[PDB]
Amino acid sequence: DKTVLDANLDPLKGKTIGVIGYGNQGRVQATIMRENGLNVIVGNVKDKYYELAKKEGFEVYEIDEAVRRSDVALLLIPDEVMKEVYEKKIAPVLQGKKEFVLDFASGYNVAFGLIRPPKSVDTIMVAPRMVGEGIMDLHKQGKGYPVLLGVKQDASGKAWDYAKAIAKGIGAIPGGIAVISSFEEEALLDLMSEHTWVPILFGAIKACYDIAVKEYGVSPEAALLEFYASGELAEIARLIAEEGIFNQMVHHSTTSQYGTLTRMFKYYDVVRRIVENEAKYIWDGSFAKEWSLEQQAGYPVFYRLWELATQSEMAKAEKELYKLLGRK
Amino acid sequence: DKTVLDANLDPLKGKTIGVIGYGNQGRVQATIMRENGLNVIVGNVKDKYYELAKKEGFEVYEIDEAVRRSDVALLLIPDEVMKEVYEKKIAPVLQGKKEFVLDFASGYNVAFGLIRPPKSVDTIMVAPRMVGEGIMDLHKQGKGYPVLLGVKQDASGKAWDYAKAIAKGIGAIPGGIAVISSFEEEALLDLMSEHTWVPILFGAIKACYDIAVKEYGVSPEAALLEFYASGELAEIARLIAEEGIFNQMVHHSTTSQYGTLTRMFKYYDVVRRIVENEAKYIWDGSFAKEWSLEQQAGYPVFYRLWELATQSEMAKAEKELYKLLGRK
Amino acid sequence: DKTVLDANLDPLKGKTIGVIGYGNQGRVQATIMRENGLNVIVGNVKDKYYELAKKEGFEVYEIDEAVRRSDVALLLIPDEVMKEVYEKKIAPVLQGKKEFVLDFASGYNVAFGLIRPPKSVDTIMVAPRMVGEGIMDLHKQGKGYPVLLGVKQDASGKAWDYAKAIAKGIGAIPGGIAVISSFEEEALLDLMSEHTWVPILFGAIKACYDIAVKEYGVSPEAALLEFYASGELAEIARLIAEEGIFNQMVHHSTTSQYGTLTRMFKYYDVVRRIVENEAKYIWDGSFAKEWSLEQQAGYPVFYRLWELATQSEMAKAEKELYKLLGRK
Amino acid sequence: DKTVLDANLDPLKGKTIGVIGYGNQGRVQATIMRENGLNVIVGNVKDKYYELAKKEGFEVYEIDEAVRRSDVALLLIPDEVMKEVYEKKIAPVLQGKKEFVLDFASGYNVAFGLIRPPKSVDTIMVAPRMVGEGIMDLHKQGKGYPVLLGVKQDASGKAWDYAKAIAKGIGAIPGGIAVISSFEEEALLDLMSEHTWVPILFGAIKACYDIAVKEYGVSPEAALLEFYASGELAEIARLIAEEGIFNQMVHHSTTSQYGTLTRMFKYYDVVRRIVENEAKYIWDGSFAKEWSLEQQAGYPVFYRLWELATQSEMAKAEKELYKLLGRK
Ligand SMILES: NC(=O)C1=CN([C@@H]2O[C@H](COP(=O)(O)OP(=O)(O)OC[C@H]3O[C@@H](n4cnc5c(N)ncnc54)[C@H](O)[C@@H]3O)[C@@H](O)[C@H]2O)C=CC1
Ligand SMILES: NC(=O)C1=CN([C@@H]2O[C@H](COP(=O)(O)OP(=O)(O)OC[C@H]3O[C@@H](n4cnc5c(N)ncnc54)[C@H](O)[C@@H]3O)[C@@H](O)[C@H]2O)C=CC1
Ligand SMILES: NC(=O)C1=CN([C@@H]2O[C@H](COP(=O)(O)OP(=O)(O)OC[C@H]3O[C@@H](n4cnc5c(N)ncnc54)[C@H](O)[C@@H]3O)[C@@H](O)[C@H]2O)C=CC1
Ligand SMILES: O=C(O)C1(C(=O)O)CC1
Ligand SMILES: O=C(O)C1(C(=O)O)CC1
Ligand SMILES: O=C(O)C1(C(=O)O)CC1
Ligand SMILES: O=C(O)C1(C(=O)O)CC1
Ligand SMILES: [Mg+2]
Ligand SMILES: [Mg+2]
Ligand SMILES: [Mg+2]
Ligand SMILES: [Mg+2]
Ligand SMILES: [Mg+2]
Ligand SMILES: [Mg+2]
Ligand SMILES: [Mg+2]
Ligand SMILES: [Mg+2]
Repeated sequence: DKTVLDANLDPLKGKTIGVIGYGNQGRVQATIMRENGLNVIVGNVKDKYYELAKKEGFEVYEIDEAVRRSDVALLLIPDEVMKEVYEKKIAPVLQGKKEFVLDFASGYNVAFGLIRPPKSVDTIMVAPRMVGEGIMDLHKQGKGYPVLLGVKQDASGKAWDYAKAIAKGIGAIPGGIAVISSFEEEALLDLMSEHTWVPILFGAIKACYDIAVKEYGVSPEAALLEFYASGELAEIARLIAEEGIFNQMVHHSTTSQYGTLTRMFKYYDVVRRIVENEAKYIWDGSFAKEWSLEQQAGYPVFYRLWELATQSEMAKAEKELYKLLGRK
Repeated sequence: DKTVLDANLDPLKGKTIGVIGYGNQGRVQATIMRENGLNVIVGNVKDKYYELAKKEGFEVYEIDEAVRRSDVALLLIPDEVMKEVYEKKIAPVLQGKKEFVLDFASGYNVAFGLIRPPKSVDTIMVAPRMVGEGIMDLHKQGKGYPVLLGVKQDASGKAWDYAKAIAKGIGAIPGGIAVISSFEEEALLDLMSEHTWVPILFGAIKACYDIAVKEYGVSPEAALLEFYASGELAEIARLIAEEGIFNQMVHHSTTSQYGTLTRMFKYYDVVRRIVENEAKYIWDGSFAKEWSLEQQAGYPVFYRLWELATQSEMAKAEKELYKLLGRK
Repeated sequence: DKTVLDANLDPLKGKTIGVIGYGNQGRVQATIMRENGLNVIVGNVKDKYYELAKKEGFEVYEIDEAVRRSDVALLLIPDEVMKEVYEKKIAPVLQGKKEFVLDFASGYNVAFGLIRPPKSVDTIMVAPRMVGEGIMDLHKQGKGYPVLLGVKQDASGKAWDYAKAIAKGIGAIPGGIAVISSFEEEALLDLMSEHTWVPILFGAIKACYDIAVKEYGVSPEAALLEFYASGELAEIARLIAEEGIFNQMVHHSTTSQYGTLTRMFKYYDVVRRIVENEAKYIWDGSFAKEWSLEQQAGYPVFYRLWELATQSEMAKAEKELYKLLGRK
Repeated sequence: DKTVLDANLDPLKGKTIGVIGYGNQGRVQATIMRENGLNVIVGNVKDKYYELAKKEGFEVYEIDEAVRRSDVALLLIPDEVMKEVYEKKIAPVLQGKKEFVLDFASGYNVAFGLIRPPKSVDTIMVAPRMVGEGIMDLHKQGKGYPVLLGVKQDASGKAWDYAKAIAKGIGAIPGGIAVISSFEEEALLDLMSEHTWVPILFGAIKACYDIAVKEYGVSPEAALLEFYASGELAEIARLIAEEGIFNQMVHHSTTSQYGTLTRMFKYYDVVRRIVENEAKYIWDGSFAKEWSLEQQAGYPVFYRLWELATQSEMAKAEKELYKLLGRK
């Protein structure tokens, strides 16, 4: 199938590589690659992270100076401002090149056209799904992790083998796997989650609390303990990742199984409608517009919501409680 | 009636004129006027068009330098960015004047207040309805073409005679006609079309294709031939422009006449509702806001839609076919 | 694929052919075929067209006399009355034959069962999509045109090779193409257009006019100029036929592109519903019934609608105007 | 105003006139005109009416023979079959003429295009509103009556003076009046009544009966007496025609006035909607189609409804009663 379990490491040996950033990924992938036998460099904003980067023994010039030396570049930096940075400090230099290759972590800014490099650069993606620390929590085990790969532009007939070259350049396969996928799919996915089941879950919890308290005379403490103040959810998620989502439930009681299944098959249509709406909203590019404007206005809504959430009853009760249990 | 079939040419003889741009209109109208016995100049961004302009024998200074010399100016340039250009490079100079006159092709930026020149300048419009090449395709015939005229500000009691002076300064009347109309009407009209019957037409065609294929076992080729791959529509539009929209249908079969008329009178209310909605959306200024913001965000939606349209089935089939017929 | 770019001319050489009519197609296809090296004849109502036909040097007997001599027949005549004519003057003669072949331009009368020849005749279709004059406008260029082919009944195991034989007998391939398709598809298509996007377009235009005038108090002249009195639509249709429907819009302004695309994707569902309704109405045979009855009653509705359309405001204004521009 | 109170009698003196029919109008208008000093003739189906016509001293040839002799013709015959009769026995003869004039009582068959005489005949209407006997009930009083006039085609520049000539040729003005009006208006009106307030009235009466009987234990006799078996309605209608519709109610009780007015203003919208629907149904020509087909099928619905109405309870009770009162 489309999967790839291992590949070559040929095109990247003999060239220099441009690593932009020393954050979570940047540091991890960069240390990995240096340890994989390649000549690499770093570009970074000269701050605490730069201290740490030069600390770990990576020569770090300015951004553009790392792009002039390298024939490849990895932009391991945020999604919200990368645009301007590319416009000012990277586009000129890049125009000062002929054969180049650029790879990202996320496809947001590219899939939606906020960044359109020239046709003189093969354009690709390599994206994992962790938060980042798990990857050292796997590398010290000699394992490998799974990732997504994409190609946006090929001016060399070699974008894909460069893709797998990079892949093995970061220690994913062999040991994990590597999926090939457009930029579009990656963004669509990373957003659907952030828009569909996470917020639904949180709202459902909040509603259960509010109801139980204001309509059946219950104590906040008990509600919090039942719903999320206990690590129940964590164990469930672990068992899911290990055994399977459904096979997991065998370790539960029959009553739980019955209720869960019935209600699941009973509410599947509603959430389906919701998911359709949101995925459509995304495929078109509307959310990108919304978010970019919200940046351009001063993050007001962001602010007010961050306020309301914390000033809710549930949060205050959680505060009193976590204090009681010593949890910070 | 409000029409005007010919007028004078007095106020423009003895003055200099400022022509901003050498594109489609700029070149045509400018060559026309030079050939109409006037002293004119050109302002242009120094690029290929500037090469062509100085090629055809028009002294072309910088924009502001053409405004300092001229007592009139014609801004024959786009609608999406003209704002900034006026703010930086034209407003100062114009402030360095007392009696001036400015005329545009479109009323978008003025009707909605994105450009507010001083009360020391008579403000007007002169707009034709072609794409531009038809106008030489008429001038070499010695004909004249129809246009729209408007006045936004009059500080001379002469805005209108300047209007008709310009009109005859471009070779429209005598030979065509000249309508007088606010900036607002022009914009309203140029937008209603672009929002109402064009997109409806395209969507209807697309839907006919999709249906015929996916629900009655038809070949893409036949559908494309029937609907638009044939030049039927072109001949129909020509006959419309020549004889009249309805009188045109006499050259059709009775069956076609019957079905067309019945269905037309059957669906008139729906589209009427739609048109009402859109015209209202415009009269208020909302669309201008939408579009300006979409510029300020990075044209994401534009991008995604341009993608989806081309990646549709109909387009791919059209590709294979046009290839077969040799059509580029 | 199903297409055919060229084929043989064997079965038609050595036989006589029956051409019924000398109208648009009849004359064109007949002259073409005579010029393609075949023995042909004509049948016609003895009137002006008969004068013109015998003028151009085609021996023209009575209809039935041309069917007795020919082993093939092409019924190149209307769709509304052909029934009776076949019942009286053609069915008897045809019954006086054993091996025969009949081909039409349109599949209306056959697809719906208004004409059911015997099982002793291979039944087929050959239909182009022009209005007819374009085909000489292509033949004098030595080109070829596209057409649709169908087979309703085969009593010879040769209906298809007869089909392609005829095809090349009229000068379509090589130079154009030839699609194979049931009678049903042809009728369905020729009707969907006449019921879906043509009338919608006209109604939308009419509504735009009415609104702009009676709501914003604009001048009729300007509205007419913007919407259809200008040949804008013609150039657009030409560019469509040449480049492609979407690629066409590159020659427009970004504003137009944006509005058009958004609104297109915004109204696709409505027109889809409409098209579904009408196509269903057709597939069943209801429209044929409606139309046949309307013939049998005296064309009242036809009359009243032809009246209302012309007595509308838009038409009167168009009259005054076209008069002004010299357009007949 | 548009009214006409008297006019000339010039164009009809010196010519012959063609009177088709000797029914209600035919006899009345014909006798009137003969008595008005003109040379006239009659055409009639040779039956009892022909006996009566030749009885009263009118030479009566065959239809076509009366059209060959006359330069004018009046078609004073029904609306349901006149079509065929004109097609067979009148159109040929008429084609055997150059300057002719044709006038009707009703505009049904013309307004809807079921009859389209040549452009060599001025086409007009003259229609009264009685049932016909009232007109002698006025002529023996030396009065005059009101009528409607229309012109469909004028090939003489004299259609209107011929109109008024005819008008005075039948004894309407002076003494009554004469309104000018298209064929369309006449048909629209004569139908609206027959579709809107007559049937509504009858249905309301029927419903009142049914309700009163089946839901409040009332005797049929009393209901019939109250609603219509009494001549109340007749006196009311007379007073309406004499004094005015509203001024009429002064002769009623205050209670009646109050209830009537309140309920009238309370139900005006509903019936308005209904009337709109029906008038629209007519303006388009649909009803003509419906009726013509119902003729072509065998008058089934007509039959079944004529049955149901008479086999209703109300009718049987009316039978028993009218028998009791001696009313036939
Ligand atoms: N746990 C996470 O946050 C993960 C992030 N990603 C994606 O990877 C990229 C970010 O990953 P990380 O950098 O490791 O996490 P991070 O959010 O801590 O990024 C910090 C890095 O961004 C650079 N940076 C920040 N502001 C800058 C500025 N104004 N100018 C120049 N450089 C600036 C800094 O060099 C810094 O090292 C994004 O594309 C993100 O969508 C994907 C998987 C998980
Ligand atoms: N076919 C069409 O596009 C027609 C356009 N109009 C209107 O006329 C005006 C445009 O007419 P055209 O110039 O002939 O079409 P265009 O799209 O070819 O405009 C090109 C001209 O714009 C100037 N220009 C472009 N970018 C510039 C920049 N950054 N800075 C300075 N100058 C720049 C250039 O001098 C160039 O000559 C607009 O108001 C438009 O709405 C009206 C009728 C038809
Ligand atoms: N140009 C068009 O309108 C198109 C029409 N078609 C189809 O082709 C056929 C008609 O094409 P054309 O004849 O070229 O156009 P047409 O509509 O001008 O047909 C005129 C021909 O019909 C014959 N005709 C008319 N009335 C007759 C009668 N009472 N009795 C005997 N013959 C009579 C005449 O011989 C005359 O030559 C139809 O099936 C039509 O649906 C297909 C493509 C384009
Ligand atoms: O909510 C609980 O604690 C569970 C139960 O079955 O009682 C395990 C699911
Ligand atoms: O769609 C067609 O080709 C037309 C027909 O009447 O068949 C001309 C309209
Ligand atoms: O962009 C514009 O202004 C167009 C017009 O309506 O004239 C070409 C589409
Ligand atoms: O129905 C009646 O008899 C009337 C009354 O007022 O009682 C005259 C109207
Ligand atoms: Mg994310
Ligand atoms: Mg994620
Ligand atoms: Mg526009
Ligand atoms: Mg326009
Ligand atoms: Mg057709
Ligand atoms: Mg067609
Ligand atoms: Mg009547
Ligand atoms: Mg009446």
